[PDB]
Amino acid sequence: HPVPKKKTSKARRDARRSHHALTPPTLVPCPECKAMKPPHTVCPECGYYAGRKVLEV
Amino acid sequence: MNRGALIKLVESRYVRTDLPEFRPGDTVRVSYKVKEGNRTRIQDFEGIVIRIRRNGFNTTFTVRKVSYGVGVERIFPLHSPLIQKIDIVQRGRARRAKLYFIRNLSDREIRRKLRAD
Amino acid sequence: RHLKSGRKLNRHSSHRLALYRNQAKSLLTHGRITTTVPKAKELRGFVDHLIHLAKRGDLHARRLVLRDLQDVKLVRKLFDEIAPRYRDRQGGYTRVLKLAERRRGDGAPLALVELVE
Amino acid sequence: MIQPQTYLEVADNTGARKIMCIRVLKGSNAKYATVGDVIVASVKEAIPRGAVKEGDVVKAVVVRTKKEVKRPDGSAIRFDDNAAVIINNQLEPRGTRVFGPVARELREKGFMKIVSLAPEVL
Amino acid sequence: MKGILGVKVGMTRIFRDDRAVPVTVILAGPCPVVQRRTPEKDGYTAVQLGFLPQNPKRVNRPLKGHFAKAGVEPVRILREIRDFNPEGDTVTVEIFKPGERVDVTGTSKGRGFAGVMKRWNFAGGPDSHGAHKIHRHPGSIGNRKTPGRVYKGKKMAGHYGAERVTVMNLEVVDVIPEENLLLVKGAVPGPNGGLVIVRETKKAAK
RNA sequence: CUCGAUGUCGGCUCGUCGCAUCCUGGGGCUGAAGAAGGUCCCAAGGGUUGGGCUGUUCGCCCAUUAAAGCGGCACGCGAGCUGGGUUCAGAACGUCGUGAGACAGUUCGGUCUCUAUCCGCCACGGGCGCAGGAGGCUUGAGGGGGGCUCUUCCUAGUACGAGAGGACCGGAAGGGACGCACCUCUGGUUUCCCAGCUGUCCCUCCAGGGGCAUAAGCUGGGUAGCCAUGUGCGGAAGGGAUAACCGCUGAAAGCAUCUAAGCGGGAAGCCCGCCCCAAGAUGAGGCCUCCCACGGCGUCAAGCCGGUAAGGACCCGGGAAGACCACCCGGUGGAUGGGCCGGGGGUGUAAGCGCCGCGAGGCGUUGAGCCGACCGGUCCCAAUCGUCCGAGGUCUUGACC
Ligand SMILES: Nc1nc2c(ncn2[C@@H]2O[C@H](COP(=O)(O)OP(=O)(O)CP(=O)(O)O)[C@@H](O)[C@H]2O)c(=O)[nH]1
Repeated sequence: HPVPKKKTSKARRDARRSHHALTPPTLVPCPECKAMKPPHTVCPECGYYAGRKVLEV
Repeated sequence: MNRGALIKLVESRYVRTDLPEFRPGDTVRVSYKVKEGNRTRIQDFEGIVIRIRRNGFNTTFTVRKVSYGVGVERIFPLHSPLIQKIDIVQRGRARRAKLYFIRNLSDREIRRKLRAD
Repeated sequence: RHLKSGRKLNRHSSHRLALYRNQAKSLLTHGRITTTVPKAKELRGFVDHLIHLAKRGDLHARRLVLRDLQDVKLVRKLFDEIAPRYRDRQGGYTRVLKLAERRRGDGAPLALVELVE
Repeated sequence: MIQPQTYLEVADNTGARKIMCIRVLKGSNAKYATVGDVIVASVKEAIPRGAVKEGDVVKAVVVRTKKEVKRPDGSAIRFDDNAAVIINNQLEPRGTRVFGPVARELREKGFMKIVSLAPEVL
Repeated sequence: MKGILGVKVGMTRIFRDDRAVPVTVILAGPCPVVQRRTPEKDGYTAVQLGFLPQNPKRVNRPLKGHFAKAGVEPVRILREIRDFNPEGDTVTVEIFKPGERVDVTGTSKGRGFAGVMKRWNFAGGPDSHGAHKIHRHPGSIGNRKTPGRVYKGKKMAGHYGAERVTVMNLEVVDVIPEENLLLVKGAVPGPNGGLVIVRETKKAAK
């Protein structure tokens, strides 16, 4: 029913897609081994802070 | 601290016990006299009898509509501490289940049923 | 209308209680289990109170949570199997913790949560 | 508690303890035949004989059912809705009537007669 | 004539020969945290704080802003003009006498986002002979060649809770000098167990 | 202009301006005593009810009312409803027509779509900036919100008055309508809080429970939050300019006149005073505190790297704040959540054993039992570990060291 009028150029398309934009992923190193750890988490290696209870099999 | 605290306090201040009278009982129609007055400070130990209905509980509380068949149905609701009160004596029985707002009474009562409880 | 809100959950109260339980149960089975963010969070609150009666330790209590999980194996299993193991701390017998990844198709962030030994 | 159009009760020299009021007699913007107020109406219910008729007076507000909240935090509610019919001045209608006491009324005052008049149980 | 406070909760009380209801105002006692001398801020006045939330937590700046005339270890602070500081520390243990009239305000509890329904009065539209919108919805918004378009400032849906405001006159009712508290029978302007302030203006000739 | 398309009525909902202003006031005038009318000029401030019948707005009628205005905007409103309407076929007759068919005669029914692109409005954020880099408190030019009014009572029947009749000054009191907050109180809710119940398949027969009996099967009550029909409050003063209209001093009209000259009176209206926004008012930022003038690079170093945790962001965890987001307090030197615990307020005496009855159940241990958001205890659990960005803070002039 309300199909715009034309498209204020890629120009506009961008204006939008643009404010949009894609940021990046938070990370520091394993409180245990190394690599990237996002705040509270463990993983397929170290996997802990008090009992890996995880990784290797 | 906070609320609980401070407030608890101020009220304790004014109401103190609503006048230690802690005779609630669910049922019991019973009778009292509130200062309720007007016209030349005719504060009258007015006493109404009423079949015990409900209540509000905390600082401010209220001995609820106790319905009274006057010759039409008149239910009386009254604040508890509410310095307003003087005599407050029970007569009836603190019985019956399902708890208050048992207006069953005021509603379809029928003297008989009434007694039926 | 809405804002100041307590006990916060999803799906539908029946569905929920359903889960809470099913899960509480499966964990009881394995000490530690894997699901999604609050799945854990709240499941904590719950399986949580359960262990609470687990501890309660008595014919009655028993009768109750059983009321909820339905099935001896575990019934006793918990109530005596570990309920002791814990009977002595101040609750929080739950350890809810954020894994390494997010289930596929969506990236649903998950974790493992268990009886906190 | 209130109403505009109303099937209300009375019990004065009524044609029938019932009339339908249009609205409130107060500050041009009715919306509440309220406790202890004065308003307008005609009869709804019958009337053996009686000089009453199927007309319309105005009068004053008794009972209600939805909070009689008083100045002294006196509180009440009767599972009844009714007022007394008036003749001009206010001067009530009948010789007597079936009902009783309680502030709000007398308090409005103008109607002492109603006042001493409906006393005892009922 | 101003009091700084942590608004407690609302509750009922009694006065003379009748009950009625009040509210719980509580305020330790702010102090001359900053003064606008006039030659300083010719908008002369007093800014104060009235409590203290953890010290291990505190920006240097704060630490020394305080340093200034130095006072204590809090975070609750704000300002008001044309109000002398016949002190260098204030409580209300008298500061605010009862049986007096007051004016006051505070943060405004935070609503939601409801249209013609909320926000403004008149509960929506109607319901029945029409249900392709059942009961309520948005009024109308302008017109063809009148202004030739959509208007610019009539009420509108949504967010209408995260704000602040005040109430005109109210009563000072009572003073509890110990636990710096005061009962005032008030529109509990905004939450409770949170933030508020009181000020007194009213050359009101009845 | 419009027939490659402009939806016509009536109504709804949200309305916005207008004055020849209806109620409001300010008024000179009266054939004005008072009171009350009526007669014009000034002024839109707020305000400018319910029903009835009629598809009708108009209208006539009921009841009030201070009052219950005229009208501008395609007789505002279909990208926002409604759609009785008059206006596609039916069929109806009444009426013309030789009849086909027809009547702005009429009456019964009669398939109104809408995933917003633009500018526009409502909100909320991401920039980048108001030439140190910062945490926080302000002042507002300028813009926004609300300015009504009853009736009674106060001085009231001494004003007028032959008499019958009625006060300006002015002063109260409550109320209605309405706007702003808010739960104590009042009442409304409460998808799990508690309690009662039939039917049913399940547990293990008995109880004691369990899913289904619509997104809680039924029912009776029920916080806390949110919320009226419940509660506080408000529409003021009062300050200055003025509309009609009233005057002072005074000529030009060697008597006179408010009248250019110069001065005053005066309206619920205009600026302020009242709250609510607000330097992205590039014309502020004003004040406070604080890290250093941060460190390396080709002088023009207004670029790089650490610089400072000076500070903050990130992730976490919490929030009557909340679509996301930003706002807000916190991260274990904590109480932040959930947990637990004490307590409130809920339900209405549990589960079991025990006591009277063939039994039905009744009584006892029981006002027990079980509990979600409400006051607050206590690191029981989970707020670990970390990371990154962020002065050496515009131009200009004058002054001091
Ligand atoms: N303050 C005051 N008011 C008075 C006094 N006498 C009379 N009045 C008032 O004036 C009114 C006239 O008085 P009243 O005596 O009643 O009139 P009247 O003389 O009986 C009747 P008429 O004047 O025809 O002979 C009364 O209503 C009364 O209230 C007086 O001495 N003092």
